Amino acid sequence: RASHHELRAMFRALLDSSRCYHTASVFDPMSARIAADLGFECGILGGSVASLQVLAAPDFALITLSEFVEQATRIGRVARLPVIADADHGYGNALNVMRTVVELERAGIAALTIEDTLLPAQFGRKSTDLICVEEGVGKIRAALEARVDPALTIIARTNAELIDVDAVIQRTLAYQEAGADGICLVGVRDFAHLEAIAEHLHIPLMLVTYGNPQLRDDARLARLGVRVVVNGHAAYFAAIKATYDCLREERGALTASELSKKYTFPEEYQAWARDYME
Amino acid sequence: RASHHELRAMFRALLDSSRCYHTASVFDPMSARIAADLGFECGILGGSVASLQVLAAPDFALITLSEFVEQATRIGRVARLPVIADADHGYGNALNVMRTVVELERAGIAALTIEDTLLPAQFRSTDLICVEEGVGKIRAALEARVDPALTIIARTNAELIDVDAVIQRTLAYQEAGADGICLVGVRDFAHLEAIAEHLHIPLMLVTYGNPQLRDDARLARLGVRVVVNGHAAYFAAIKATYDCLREERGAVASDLTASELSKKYTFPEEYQAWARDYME
Amino acid sequence: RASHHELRAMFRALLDSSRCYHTASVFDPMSARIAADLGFECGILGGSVASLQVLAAPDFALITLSEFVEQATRIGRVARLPVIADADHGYGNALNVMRTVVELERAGIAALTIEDTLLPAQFGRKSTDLICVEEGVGKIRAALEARVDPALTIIARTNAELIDVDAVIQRTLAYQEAGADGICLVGVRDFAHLEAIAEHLHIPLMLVTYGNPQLRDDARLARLGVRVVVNGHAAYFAAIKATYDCLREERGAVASDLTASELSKKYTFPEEYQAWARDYMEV
Amino acid sequence: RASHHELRAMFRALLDSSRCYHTASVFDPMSARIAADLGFECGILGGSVASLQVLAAPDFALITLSEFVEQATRIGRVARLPVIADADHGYGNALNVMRTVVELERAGIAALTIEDTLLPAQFGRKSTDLICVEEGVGKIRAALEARVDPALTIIARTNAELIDVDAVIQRTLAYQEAGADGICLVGVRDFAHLEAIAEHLHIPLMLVTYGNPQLRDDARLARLGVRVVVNGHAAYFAAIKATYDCLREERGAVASDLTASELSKKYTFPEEYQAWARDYMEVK
Ligand SMILES: O=C([O-])C(=O)[O-]
Ligand SMILES: O=C([O-])C(=O)[O-]
Ligand SMILES: O=C([O-])C(=O)[O-]
Ligand SMILES: O=C([O-])C(=O)[O-]
Ligand SMILES: [Mg+2]
Ligand SMILES: [Mg+2]
Ligand SMILES: [Mg+2]
Ligand SMILES: [Mg+2]
Repeated sequence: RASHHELRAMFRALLDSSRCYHTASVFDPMSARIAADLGFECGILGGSVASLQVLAAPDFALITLSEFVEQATRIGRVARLPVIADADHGYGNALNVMRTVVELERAGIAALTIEDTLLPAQFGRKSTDLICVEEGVGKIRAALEARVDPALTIIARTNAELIDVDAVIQRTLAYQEAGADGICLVGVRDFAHLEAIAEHLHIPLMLVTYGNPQLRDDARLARLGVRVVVNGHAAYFAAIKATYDCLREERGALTASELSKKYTFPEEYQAWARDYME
Repeated sequence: RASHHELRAMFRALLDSSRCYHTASVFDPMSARIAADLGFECGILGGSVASLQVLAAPDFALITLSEFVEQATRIGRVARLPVIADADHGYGNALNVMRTVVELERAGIAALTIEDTLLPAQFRSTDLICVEEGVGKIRAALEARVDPALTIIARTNAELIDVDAVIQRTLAYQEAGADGICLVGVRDFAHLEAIAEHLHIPLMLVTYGNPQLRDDARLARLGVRVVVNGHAAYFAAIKATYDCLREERGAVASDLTASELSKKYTFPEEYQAWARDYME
Repeated sequence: RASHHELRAMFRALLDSSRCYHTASVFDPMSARIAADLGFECGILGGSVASLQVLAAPDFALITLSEFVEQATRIGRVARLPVIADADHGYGNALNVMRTVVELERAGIAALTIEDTLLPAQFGRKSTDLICVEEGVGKIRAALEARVDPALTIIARTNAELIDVDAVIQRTLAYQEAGADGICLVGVRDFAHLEAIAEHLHIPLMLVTYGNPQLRDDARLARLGVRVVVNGHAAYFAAIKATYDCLREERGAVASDLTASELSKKYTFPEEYQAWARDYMEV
Repeated sequence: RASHHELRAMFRALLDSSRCYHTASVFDPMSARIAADLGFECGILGGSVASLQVLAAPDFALITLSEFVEQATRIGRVARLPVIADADHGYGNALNVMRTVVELERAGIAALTIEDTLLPAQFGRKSTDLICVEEGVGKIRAALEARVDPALTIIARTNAELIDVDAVIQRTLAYQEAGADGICLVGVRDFAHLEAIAEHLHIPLMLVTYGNPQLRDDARLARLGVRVVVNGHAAYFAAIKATYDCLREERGAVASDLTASELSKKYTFPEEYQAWARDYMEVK
């Protein structure tokens, strides 16, 4: 019964509240139904999980925009809670970002992130790098132009592990001024790190913590402007382990995250990158 | 490194052997990779698991042929064991059948089954199309084939119709040139034995863990090469996802089995309500 | 600028005018942009043409719902005029009909037709018959239930050619009863025929005439309640002929004397599909 | 009748002959059926034409690999002549190239081109810049590794317009050494330009000429190793103009003055895409 637009209103309501919320990992229609049934307030479609499902591949931007959108569209037919799409770098330059936004808003997603990582991996650079802030600003501005339903939330994402706090403040302030509805940060260490970045932000914050034990004080998160916390996709690795255990028993022939990692053939992709990209 | 054609050769080799093999449930790339790691000889992409994956929907012919093919294509990019696709009734009449063969063969599947169930549910029951129509769908499938190593398997339902009629159909399909026969609903080694008698092509059983059919040396002797135990591996995954999120939430979780859980999130009463409302 | 919802308001606003409208054939992004630039009020995405573009195939329900929705989706990204999708039989029973509406409404189309033709062609029966009126009413009800944006127009279509006029009036009334926003008619012979049918409908009418000279009168049509007229897909066949003639001239080959419709039919390989239908679908 | 594999052998036999062949523009199943009926030896699916068909958009790498592949798949269900796919840069880095080859091969294409253009366009940087030759070699070697059917023809494409002859010579030799099956060249000026680049190649050449009148001589081209000429995608433009002409006369509008190509460009909304590039991809 909630439409794509109504789901966007619900998400905005979470953001205007004075609490933060932990996302359920929602990657397909079954998991979306599960999350809603357990009473989760919002979910997240991760780019990493889409890449496991479509391709059994590492999180290397191998999936195409169409493939990511098919995943989102399948979730959008059944989702009764608002779903955030991790939309990587927008699948190209700022013109590709427009299309990312059109496709995902139509798929029925409640909110999406665009991040300023230089993707896909560059020739010879075994470093993960960020695009210049000027490019990043144009991508956020491009995303906001492409939006049709103004209830859609556009979250600018950056990586605070890569760069120093003063560059994170600079970029995130620039994205706020560009019109971002929220700021998403990955790589934040602890509360001192967070307070330094949160100080000059007045739009809601989204945190990708991957179960960081030094960011478990939710009351403190919320009063620093954090509304959404993402801990990762254990629920997907648990499904992979279950499938394996069942088949292994049927046959008579590693943790869950190690098992999921193994089936991405990381060594094969690592050999290709060495042989063709360095 | 094995091509789509080589996997067809490997599957034919199993059918020519003296043994019968038990499929792994293979519904996506991760599962295809797990099945091969575990040493399975062949895999099976069931229409019902595609329906849960794409739609969280019951096994009601709701997925389009393109969706079903998308699932098969994703598998074909990684599969190192031959995989059988359950292709339902071939997604329409005999001319639609030719498209399903073309689509699934290109996606890289090793064998497919075409069943004579009248799908989708007619405005009735689980009926069967006439034997003449079924023969013509099989001849059409075999025509549509390009790679001759591709195995075309003709499927019928034995649970309902009397064994004469099953003997009747399956003989006609054998006559029409099918590479093998797929049987669902066989009761026991006696019932198998009857249908098996006048057949010289490989047999495939969808038993669903039927306890009365567990002798592999004996199924083989009778001409069975492939046994499909079901899709518990898929339910395990749903349960596991549910359990992890339920723990994360601090909610207090069901006492449903992996299968009752899977069925629940298929919303079967909505679909049952719509059928009663719009198709009665 | 105009959103999928605003296009639906425009289409509703046409159906509530006292005027008749002639569709442009809108089959892809470029044709949609052409048709808007020319001032057309609405377009139609025909299933026959989707089948030409996707498959080079006759109009035999060979294309999948997904393929058809992909065509609608492409159009939806550019369309500044409202577009009607010919959704054939809803790609299955009433359960499939519901998916058909969900998919096409999400694609962005302003209106869609569900017809009561028995599809795909069934075994033995060399003619193409209609589902019983009750399966028809169940289909139409399921379509309306599946709709989310109430501004989406759901149109019930039937064939006024084979079955006698009374059987027709019966079907249309039941559809109108069932809650259809409009009726679509194929194979109306003439105004005598139309008037019989128009008489006890009060919901907007749409006509697929195929150029029928007996129905050429717009003021009259509108007074009878017709709001949309589909003349066909000549603009697609013109594209086929232009591609043929350009390549023929680059090659240095002799001219063909087939017309644009003739060339388009030829490239569907109709004889091949016929041999298969005789070989595999007749006793 | 001809399988995807059989089509590749037919393509290879063109390459092995002593003649140059002119592609038909083949962008969907009806056009593939037309080209075959007319007796064309081979066809070409242009990425530019895919962008017009899927998006009504200019050739700006806006189409996804999945969209390109769907176009190529439609064609592959009916093609009776070998079709070359213009695969742009492989839709990302060398690892994306692998997937490009996988998808188009399975689609049933006879041959594909991978170009060393830096794509998509860079924030301010320059839309026609090339990647370094080392990255180009890695992309070519990745395509060749990704190939399953050995009959598939893999062509390394470069742009001779803006870089110097010695640089084209360097890149083409290195793609030849990397094992490319052919070399495709866009932006060749004339026979002297061509002769310099052709001189140290021994694999078949493909030329994208865009009607360049300084390169019209089949015998003379074939003697330099040219096997395939792509003259452009006029046949698509003609199909657009025909649709325009038909609806406009249906409407009662005045006849258009614009050529087929002018009218096709108009409906890509070039000014809109240009304004967006200005506003979002240039320093403020
Ligand atoms: O890709 C992911 O899973 C993410 O960034 O959350
Ligand atoms: O649908 C299924 O899962 C089957 O028949 O194996
Ligand atoms: O398919 C068509 O073109 C129609 O029914 O209008
Ligand atoms: O894109 C094109 O049309 C080409 O590169 O030939
Ligand atoms: Mg991610
Ligand atoms: Mg099944
Ligand atoms: Mg139609
Ligand atoms: Mg190109």
